[PDB]
Amino acid sequence: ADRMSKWTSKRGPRSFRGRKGRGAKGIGFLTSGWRFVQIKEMVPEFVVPDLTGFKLKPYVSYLAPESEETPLTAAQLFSEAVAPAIEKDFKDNLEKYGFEPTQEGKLFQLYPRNFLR
Amino acid sequence: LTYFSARKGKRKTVKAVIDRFLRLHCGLWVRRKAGYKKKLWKKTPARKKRLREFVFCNKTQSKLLDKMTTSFWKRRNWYVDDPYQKYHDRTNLKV
Amino acid sequence: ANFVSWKSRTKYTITPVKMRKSGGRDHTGRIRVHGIGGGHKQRYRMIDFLRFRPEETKSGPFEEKVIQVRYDPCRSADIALVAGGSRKRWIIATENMQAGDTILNSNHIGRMAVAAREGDAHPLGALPVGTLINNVESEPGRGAQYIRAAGTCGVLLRKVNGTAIIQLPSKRQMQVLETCVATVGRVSNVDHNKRVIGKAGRNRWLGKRPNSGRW
Amino acid sequence: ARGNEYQPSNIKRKNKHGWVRRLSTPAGVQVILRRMLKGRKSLSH
Amino acid sequence: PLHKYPVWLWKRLQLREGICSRLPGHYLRSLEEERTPTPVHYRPHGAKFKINPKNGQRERVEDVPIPIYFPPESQRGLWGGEGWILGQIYANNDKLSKRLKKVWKPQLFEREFYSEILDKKFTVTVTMRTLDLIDEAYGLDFYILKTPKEDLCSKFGMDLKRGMLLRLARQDPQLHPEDPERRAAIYDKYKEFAIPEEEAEWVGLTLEEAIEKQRLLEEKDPVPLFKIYVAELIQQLQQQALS
RNA sequence: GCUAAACCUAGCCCCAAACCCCCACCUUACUACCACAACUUAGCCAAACCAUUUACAUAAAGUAUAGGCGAUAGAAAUUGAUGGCGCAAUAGAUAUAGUACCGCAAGGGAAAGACAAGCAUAAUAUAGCAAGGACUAACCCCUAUACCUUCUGCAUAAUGAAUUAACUAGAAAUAACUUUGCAAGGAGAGCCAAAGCUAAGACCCCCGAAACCAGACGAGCUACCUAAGAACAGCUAAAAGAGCACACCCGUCUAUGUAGCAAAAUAGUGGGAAGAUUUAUAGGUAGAGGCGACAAACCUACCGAGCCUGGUGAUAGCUGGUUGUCCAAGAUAGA
RNA sequence: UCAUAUAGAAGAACUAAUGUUAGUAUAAGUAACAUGAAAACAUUCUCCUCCGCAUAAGCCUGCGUCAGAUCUGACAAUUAACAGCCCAAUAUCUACAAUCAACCAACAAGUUAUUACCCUCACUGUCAACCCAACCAGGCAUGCUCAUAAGGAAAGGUUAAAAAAAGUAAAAGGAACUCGGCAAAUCUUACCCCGCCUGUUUACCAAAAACAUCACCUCUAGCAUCACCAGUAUUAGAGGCACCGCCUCCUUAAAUAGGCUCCACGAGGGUUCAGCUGUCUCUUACUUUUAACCAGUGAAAUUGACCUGCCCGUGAGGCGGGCAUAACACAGCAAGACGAAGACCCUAUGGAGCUUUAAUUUAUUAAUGCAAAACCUGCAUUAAAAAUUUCGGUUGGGGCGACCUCGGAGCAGAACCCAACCUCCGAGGCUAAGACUUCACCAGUCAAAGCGAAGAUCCAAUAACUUGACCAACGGAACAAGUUACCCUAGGGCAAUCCUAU
Ligand SMILES: [Mg+2]
Ligand SMILES: [Mg+2]
Ligand SMILES: [Mg+2]
Ligand SMILES: [Mg+2]
Ligand SMILES: [Mg+2]
Ligand SMILES: [Mg+2]
Ligand SMILES: [Mg+2]
Ligand SMILES: [Mg+2]
Ligand SMILES: [Mg+2]
Ligand SMILES: [Mg+2]
Ligand SMILES: [Mg+2]
Ligand SMILES: [Mg+2]
Ligand SMILES: [Mg+2]
Ligand SMILES: [Mg+2]
Ligand SMILES: [Mg+2]
Ligand SMILES: [Mg+2]
Ligand SMILES: [Mg+2]
Ligand SMILES: [Mg+2]
Ligand SMILES: [Mg+2]
Ligand SMILES: [Mg+2]
Ligand SMILES: [Mg+2]
Ligand SMILES: [Mg+2]
Ligand SMILES: [Mg+2]
Ligand SMILES: [Mg+2]
Ligand SMILES: [Mg+2]
Ligand SMILES: [Mg+2]
Ligand SMILES: [Mg+2]
Ligand SMILES: [Mg+2]
Ligand SMILES: [Mg+2]
Ligand SMILES: [Mg+2]
Ligand SMILES: [Mg+2]
Ligand SMILES: [Mg+2]
Ligand SMILES: [Mg+2]
Ligand SMILES: [Mg+2]
Ligand SMILES: [Mg+2]
Repeated sequence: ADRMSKWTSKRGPRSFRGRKGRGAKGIGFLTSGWRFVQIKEMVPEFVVPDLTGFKLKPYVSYLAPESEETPLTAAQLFSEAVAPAIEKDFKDNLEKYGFEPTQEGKLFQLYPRNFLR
Repeated sequence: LTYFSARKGKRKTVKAVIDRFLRLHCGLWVRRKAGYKKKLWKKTPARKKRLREFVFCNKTQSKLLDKMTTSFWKRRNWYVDDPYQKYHDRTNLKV
Repeated sequence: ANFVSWKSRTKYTITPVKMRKSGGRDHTGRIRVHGIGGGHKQRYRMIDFLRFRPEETKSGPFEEKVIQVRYDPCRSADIALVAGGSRKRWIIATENMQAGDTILNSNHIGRMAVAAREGDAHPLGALPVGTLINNVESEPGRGAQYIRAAGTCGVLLRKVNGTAIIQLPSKRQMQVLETCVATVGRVSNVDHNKRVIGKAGRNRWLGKRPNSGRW
Repeated sequence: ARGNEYQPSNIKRKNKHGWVRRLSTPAGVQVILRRMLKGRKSLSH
Repeated sequence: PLHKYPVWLWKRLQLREGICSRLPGHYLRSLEEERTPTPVHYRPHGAKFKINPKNGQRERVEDVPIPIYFPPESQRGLWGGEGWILGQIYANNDKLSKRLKKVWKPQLFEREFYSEILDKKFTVTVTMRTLDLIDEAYGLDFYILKTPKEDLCSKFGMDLKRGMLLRLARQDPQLHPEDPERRAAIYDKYKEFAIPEEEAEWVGLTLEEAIEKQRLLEEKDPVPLFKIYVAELIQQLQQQALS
């Protein structure tokens, strides 16, 4: 008889209490007899770098020059990414300069996103 | 009667009167003495003579019928050969 | 109402299957027939009525021998498990059928009437006039629908060209093609009439309940 | 003795007044839409 | 408050805003246009005026169509224009007896009809009126080809019409291969209902089907901006080079 | 002297103009992840019943026409087309909010923020609608049958009122009468005109049924049924709707209780208690319908017909009310 | 517009709608509620429980710490092995109960072979004094403890008035009480009526002599895949009845009470023997709760105002005539303040029903019959099934029964008019001054002269000249009865004949 409070896993009878998750991802599947099989591939392996010798810290000194907000736009990226190669080669049929026409044969597809932050 | 129509909002007349009474323009109403067409075979000749007559309606009846009819049926009507053309006006009325 | 009727099995097998009672409720959900509900749980044994059914890739009249003649809740008669070839079937048994007997099942109309044992299945024409039959069928190759109840005898009355007139237990006749397969004898469990159930509890056990109304 | 007609049960409550039961019939969608219009923040039980 | 457009103009407004706005003009014209169906269940008054007997003066008259119901099962057949009449009757055909409910339904049949531009036999449910109209029209193909959308009132009929009109417009060989003379004979026999393909594709489509067709027609994978930007770069470089 | 009493705006009403806008979520909604489908308003209500019938620019015209020719209904041809003598916290929207809270559900639906009554300071003194005439004097003396509404008048015959504050009930045509304009013509097209036309001024309330019809919501209580479960000591007797009697179920008789501990309980006394028993869990039957070991019994505390929203401001020849001052005419033949 | 006046406007005025909202009163500081004892705050003692612990279901942080108060905020917490969350496909199978399962005895009849996979423990419940009853001597399934190892506190302090409630004891007598042996104490017997038995029923006034029930009988039905039914005349459905067998004067002293056969049973009804008892003759004592007082917290119906007496009379605290009369608490009582739900009679052209041989219909279904291309469509007839609808007036005592329009005689003695279910009886040529009238209207009535001859309206058939039945409930719904013990709403409520004494 309470309908305003959120509905979460702590609410129903045994069945409900079990079925309803809590926002937590899955990593495996139930086999016969309520046995759980975990898959090493569906567990996010963190990728932490080697921080030794790094010359940057959580904050930046107050003695730094200011600048203008210039968000990176497709034109700005293209300008210094591939354009100079074109111009250099313009003085004497697009995949040679980084163009990727289709995105089935690469591990990190850009659309749809098949990878994670 | 209906004092305001649902579709226009005007007064409306009771058409059961138009088919029964004639309004002489200057107030009077004439009717036709119910009981006159039918059963004319055991009525005395004098009674038949009375029943054929066109009779007037007294004050209350005339006011009632004036209420049950809009303005259109009270106008001045100039018909070509109107048997009641000479009765539209009163002449020499003392009070 | 989500009412999937229980009679959903397709394959045939002698194992009892799990009845679900109805209580008079049809698929909509309303009392269609008053006076039904409750009573003992029951299982259903798929009694096979086409008593002339030859096994896979075989033909010709076949003999089968019984194994047991047991009570059955659904019927009023007593079923019997007959084994033949490589196949077991539940068939309604007649009165004088004991475990171990043998029975013939034929469709072969002989030159004249063949004296048939009191449990065998023969086409109507094959029998003589004046015998008693059960498990009659309306038309050939259809199945037994007529006399099946407990202790009911069906007399054969006469035969004419291509047909036979039989007398049903309700004291009236009907015509059927002479190739319709019946069984000769009287259906088992005789004198089932004389079952004084004694007390209302027995009626409740069977499945009936007392219902006022029936508008 | 009366007054205790509500014997609570989450299964029943979610089965006979829940989102899916409303959305499983035109009348229920009308109910949800009425309660969307009136402003409610408890559309379904 | 008050809207800026009435309620019944909202449909026509919608036909100008969104995806419906890019549909070809002729389809929109065929959709907005309204035509009265040919009278079926009532006797139309012959003339625009008439003398009535009660008084004797010349009064105007119009014919007010009976409203008729077409259950969806008819959309799979060719009922002609016929349908159900849902209404009331006076019990003894005297006005002082109860007002009773009444439904009049057509007598339906199933039959087989041969379409020559389609060279196919269809099984269709029809009514005596449909057969009489077909005979009066000298064949099923003519009946479906000359009758307008409103008199047919059958999505099946309009689909047949779209097929036949497309077959005529394309002049495609698939009608009767291995005998081009018969092809030419059949195609030219109906040469009068020969409208261009661009108008043939959209004949009979309901509005929803039209929207879906337009969407499928225009839906397209966005062009990679890499090609666009390299094209702009090449244009600028050529301009700089020629200077 | 307390209690209080006071305030402004937060907003809103009616117009004009302009056509309006990261993740999860149909399974048990807000849950990363596996093999069907949509397409005539009845009736409350008028006819003083009710049965055909009964409404959803200006002018022509409430005319033709329809109609138990009753109540009432009713054309066309043609004609021509930013603001406020609004509210200001019981008002204005229901709104600070569709929140709190009520209901299982559909659904219902709030409140509010900035020396009035009641008392104390200060209990009363024969006698009496609590006052008036007065008196030197408060009482004492003389006079004096509360108010509203309904019945012929009512001693209170009956109905209503504890008391204060706020809010709460006469909207309009046909004629007529009065005062203006113009006057054989009036009127800013359509209409009237044998002194009439044009304009203004004056006159027609509030609350209340049992009901009816339509569409939704309900079988978590109870009636019955389904699926798959559970309980039944001990003694006597052995396969029994068996006897005595616990748990469990019911509720015979009496007493308590009657705003109660409880909108049906408590204490004792009682019937059944291996069965037609009792019971937890999910599903089903839906309102002229369901269910019923028929009692008009039960379907969420109120069932000879549930409940909610809408038609609905239902209708009511019936009951109750109807608000400033002063004066004047004013009553019981009959069909 | 002056800038309180002259005008124009309008949600324009409340001693009263069991009006609505808010404030505060009265009854009222009244009814009711609560904390076992001592103490050294560590503890000890007295007494009680069909209770307690856990799971389930339900609820969702709801007596853990700290800090502010008499509840608010902050902080903290409940760790999976228990429980939930499941399953690769295809074919095959899958006859025999459970009851310590063995003897007897029954009826209600109760998974694998092949193909594919060599992956590992993630996710959620986990708290409490708890849930449904507005806060609660109520409701709440299962396992285990069967009187407790667990859980609790019947008395805020006092005194020991009445009336009330529960309990204990009682001399002699033992139903004389009373409608009745209800209650209580004791435990026996006998019969009679009804129903065969166990069971079920009016949740919340009826548990029964009613319903159901075995047994019997009657009626209908010859049969497929959604009920009856995976059934088939010894079957299924619908009815009546109620196994079975047999037939279609005594009682008391006294008495209006009790006295088709048919075992068993009944919280059924009536009667009786014996006992038993405070039921009674006839009450009494004590205890507990209530009670009264002190302290804390603190309602509700009710209320026109009250400065609220008695007797007699009128038609009664309040009027009249007499009498009485310093003010004020507290506890009692129930004669009066017509003291604060439920019934009965009548009315409504209110509502809802039930039955019909009351009126209207066949729209829907089922039969036929006729056209339409072996099945559906249209029309007609017959029926069932329903659907909509109504219940005139005066009246013995409301009901029964009569009458209901018009006319004539007494009341109404002498212009006019005046009631009766008061008093006695029948009927269904045309034109035109002026008038009369049935107390309205509608109708009705007389008529000089002059000219010519001697019971309504609407509807239908009609060329017509006009025409009729019903409307007799006779100012007339075009066509509608019986009834509501289940009813609901709005409302109203100086005796002819005689008894007795002088
Ligand atoms: Mg009416
Ligand atoms: Mg407000
Ligand atoms: Mg408000
Ligand atoms: Mg004051
Ligand atoms: Mg008094
Ligand atoms: Mg009062
Ligand atoms: Mg249930
Ligand atoms: Mg009203
Ligand atoms: Mg009246
Ligand atoms: Mg005067
Ligand atoms: Mg003034
Ligand atoms: Mg006012
Ligand atoms: Mg008031
Ligand atoms: Mg008191
Ligand atoms: Mg007390
Ligand atoms: Mg965990
Ligand atoms: Mg586990
Ligand atoms: Mg725990
Ligand atoms: Mg303890
Ligand atoms: Mg205590
Ligand atoms: Mg005390
Ligand atoms: Mg004694
Ligand atoms: Mg019993
Ligand atoms: Mg009994
Ligand atoms: Mg006190
Ligand atoms: Mg007196
Ligand atoms: Mg006192
Ligand atoms: Mg009346
Ligand atoms: Mg009525
Ligand atoms: Mg007389
Ligand atoms: Mg008279
Ligand atoms: Mg008169
Ligand atoms: Mg003369
Ligand atoms: Mg009458
Ligand atoms: Mg009369």
